[PDB]
Amino acid sequence: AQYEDGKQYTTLEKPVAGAPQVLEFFSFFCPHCYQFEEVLHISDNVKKKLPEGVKMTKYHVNFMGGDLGKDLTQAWAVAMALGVEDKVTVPLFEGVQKTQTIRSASDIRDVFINAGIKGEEYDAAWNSFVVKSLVAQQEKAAADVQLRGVPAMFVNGKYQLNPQGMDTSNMDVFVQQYADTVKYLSEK
Repeated sequence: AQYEDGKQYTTLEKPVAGAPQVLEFFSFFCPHCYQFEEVLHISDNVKKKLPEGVKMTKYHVNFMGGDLGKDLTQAWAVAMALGVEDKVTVPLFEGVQKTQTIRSASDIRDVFINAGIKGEEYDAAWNSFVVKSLVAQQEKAAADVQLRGVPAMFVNGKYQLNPQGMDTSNMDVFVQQYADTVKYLSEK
């Protein structure tokens, strides 16, 4: 076909029942994720071609950046619980990978403060149990798919995006091909 198993995607030998429709994994330590977010804007271009009523879920992972990596999974949980993902993603990426100003939970917290989340509000979420289950959801979802690399996208727990098999000469073309693939898999 135009879209082949092993080409633009692969198929999970052990499919994950009851999965989020479209499920993305990233790490703030992950360089390609930095590219996927800062340059390609993949999440955004995919959502813009997804059908009506398909929900998009994005989770952080622990297996990069040691102790700071888990902190980032917790703070991403805060971002989700407070609905401030769009306000912290970029300063977290640039603080970890560009400026090197994030070295501790506290520095992670500063990013939320500068973005206008209140100190009390952040510390409260950070320590909250709503956030703990958010951390657990993130972990369980990754565990569910044997995840060992990011960035990674899954559609309906059966299909995994394969960017390596798409042409990267032209970025806008790469992105469209990625988004279109997700749409195709979505309808499968």
